[PDB]
Amino acid sequence: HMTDRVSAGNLRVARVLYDFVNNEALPGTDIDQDSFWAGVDKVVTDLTPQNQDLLKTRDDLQAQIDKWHRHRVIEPLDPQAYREFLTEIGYLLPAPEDFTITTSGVDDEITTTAGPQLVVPILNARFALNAANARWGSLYDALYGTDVISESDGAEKGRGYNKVRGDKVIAYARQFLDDSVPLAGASYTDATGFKVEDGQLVVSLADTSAALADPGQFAGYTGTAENPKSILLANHGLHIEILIDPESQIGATDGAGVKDVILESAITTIMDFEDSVAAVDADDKVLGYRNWLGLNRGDLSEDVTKKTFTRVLNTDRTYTAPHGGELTLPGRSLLFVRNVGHLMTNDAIVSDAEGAEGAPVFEGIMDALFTGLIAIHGLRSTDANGLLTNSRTGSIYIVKPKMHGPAEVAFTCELFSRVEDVLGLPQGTMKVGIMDEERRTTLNLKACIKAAADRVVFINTGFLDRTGDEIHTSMEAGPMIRKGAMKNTAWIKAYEDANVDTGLAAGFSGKAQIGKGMWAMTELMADMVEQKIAQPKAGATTAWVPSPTAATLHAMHYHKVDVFAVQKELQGKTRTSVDELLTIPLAKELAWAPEEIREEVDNNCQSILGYVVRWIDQGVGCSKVPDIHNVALMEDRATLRISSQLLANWLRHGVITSEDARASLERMAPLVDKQNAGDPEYHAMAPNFDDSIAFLAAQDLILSGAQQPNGYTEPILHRRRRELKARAG
Ligand SMILES: CC(=O)SCCNC(=O)CCNC(=O)[C@H](O)C(C)(C)COP(=O)(O)OP(=O)(O)OC[C@H]1O[C@@H](n2cnc3c(N)ncnc32)[C@H](O)[C@@H]1OP(=O)(O)O
Ligand SMILES: [Mg+2]
Repeated sequence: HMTDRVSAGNLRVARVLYDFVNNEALPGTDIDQDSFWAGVDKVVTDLTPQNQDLLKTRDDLQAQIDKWHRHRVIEPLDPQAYREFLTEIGYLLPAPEDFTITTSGVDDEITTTAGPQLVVPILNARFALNAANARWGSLYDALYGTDVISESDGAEKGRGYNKVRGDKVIAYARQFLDDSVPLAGASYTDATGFKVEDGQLVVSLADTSAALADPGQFAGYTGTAENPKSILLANHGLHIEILIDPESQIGATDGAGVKDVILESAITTIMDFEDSVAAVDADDKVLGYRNWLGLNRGDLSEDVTKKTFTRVLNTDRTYTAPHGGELTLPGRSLLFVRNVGHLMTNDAIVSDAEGAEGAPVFEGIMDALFTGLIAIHGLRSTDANGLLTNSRTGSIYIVKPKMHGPAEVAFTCELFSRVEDVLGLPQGTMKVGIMDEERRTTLNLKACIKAAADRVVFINTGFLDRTGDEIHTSMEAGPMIRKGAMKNTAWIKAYEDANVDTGLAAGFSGKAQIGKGMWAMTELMADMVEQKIAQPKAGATTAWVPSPTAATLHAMHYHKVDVFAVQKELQGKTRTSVDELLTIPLAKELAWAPEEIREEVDNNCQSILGYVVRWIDQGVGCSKVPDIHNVALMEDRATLRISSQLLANWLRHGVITSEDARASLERMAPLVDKQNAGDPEYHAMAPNFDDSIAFLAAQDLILSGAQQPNGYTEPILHRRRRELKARAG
């Protein structure tokens, strides 16, 4: 609340950020401090005009599309005229000739491994530590702790060990072992013990013994060969470890002394500066940069009271190899960082360069410079840098969200190239995970990949943002279907398949990930285990999970599905055509009964209010919010973008009135208040709605949603959160 900036060329840097970089981030990188700030100045000055121009192009194209629809209120749908219009204005560009990506220096977790990808807010060090440590997770804990095992018929969890439930957990895991690492002519249900003989696993049974059906799945062990403490296996590139301890509580109940089954699961994790965090000023950005620093130095630590212990990063895992010697496996998830996209500025730095009268600096430019600087530590194993490293191949991994078309991808790659120059890194060190989550990227996806052909390490269908962009782009065309019906549309099915087809045709298999989206129903893990197998069956080598527990459970899908075999079968197929993508999800006439309209409005208002109140009042960018059906949903800015754009579209076309929307907000706010009543830090919105900055922010997101650029929620959220911060101070 006290302005204090340091001059650095044309820049005026908030002292908290200046000091953080100079005293915490720079030492150990061998980068001269004066040269670094001179580089920040030069990059910001050189690249800001193109950043501004790209955003202006977004606005110009949207205005042209708006006008096209308004000229044709009574004309029938004409896919040909519409597509030809989008081509004529430069929205749809020609597809390049076939090509193969050339990205090299990439880690095995990305190039040749299929498995879960975790995402976590970087401002929460407790969660970030758990996420980096989620590469290895207990299957017993994940089954015991979720509804994958029913609690009915005396199988309640409690807070201790209910043996009725524990026996069901053991049985479920025995079946998983039979399915994934089968014995020759036997079931693990009949195991009485384990031994290593002549470098191969021997499983003792009731009166005989058995080998693995494929002895090559044996990867290592701990303890002695005659009485091992664990058996390490591998299947479909992922490790499985059976822990043996007949003295443990669980092992003493087990016919073979088995205590747990550990799955390698969150092979990679995205440390998120974007949609799951609330960071609106220098203080917030420094908190995130400091946690990213602790992860890359390896020394991040957090005291956790649950008793109190000190959470730290896991060491690598060591085993005796089958034929002797020492096997070392990575103990931690390979880390990406998701920077913010091209839209927002942040006043952590203001620039006077070239006419700018102290203009806040583009935040995506700052993220590339600062998260790139900090990532140098993850490449070095020294006392000055910390001994724990991230990449084993010399790369830095940045997810770049919310890009619109190939010029915007080219800009990201030029930004990374310029940052590499400032940091003294080899050209190409900074790799890019491209989110396919905006319509102008989907429709030009081949060209987007080509613009990053030597840097790209994944594409991923960010289907939630993509649905928000779908609604905003065609805002003027007519009222859209309810948001729960979007999953059944022609456009979304083509969007998912075209992503996979385009990535495979660009040579992604064996070089880069093809990824799919987040499971949002945080408590419905039985449903996740049933349904989310569709993503690996679709040829995605990774997909997003909301927690370490969900990562462990989703890992089972990669043992059931041979994703790389699926990709081989998909090669050469073109399963979609352009007019499918251009099929706007408009509602039919007389689509809804009044009660259906009411449910959609109330559900959207409840989920908006439940997310926004914690964003504005507590700076929490990701919350579990029960919807109108009492399903607990992960909410972040992308889910908010959908709900607010849908209501804005229904207002635009007179499905509801502004009075209806305000009435729904007033109806749902006290229900949100009641859901949060247990939280001692909660500030109720009701009854004085207009005195709550959080309530007013939710109202703005709806009533002014049609005016937000591409439907983005950050302009309002950032303005209102800064208002609350200044008021609370
Ligand atoms: C469309 C998109 O952009 S999706 C990508 C952005 N989405 C994300 O990043 C999802 C992040 N997930 C989260 O923040 C959480 O899972 C939430 C908010 C949904 C639920 O968490 P909460 O309501 O705070 O409490 P909950 O009891 O369910 O979980 C807390 C426990 O689970 C752990 N945990 C929960 N989520 C995560 C996570 N993403 N990563 C690591 N650990 C996690 C916590 O460390 C904690 O355990 P601990 O006591 O040992 O520290
Ligand atoms: Mg997104």
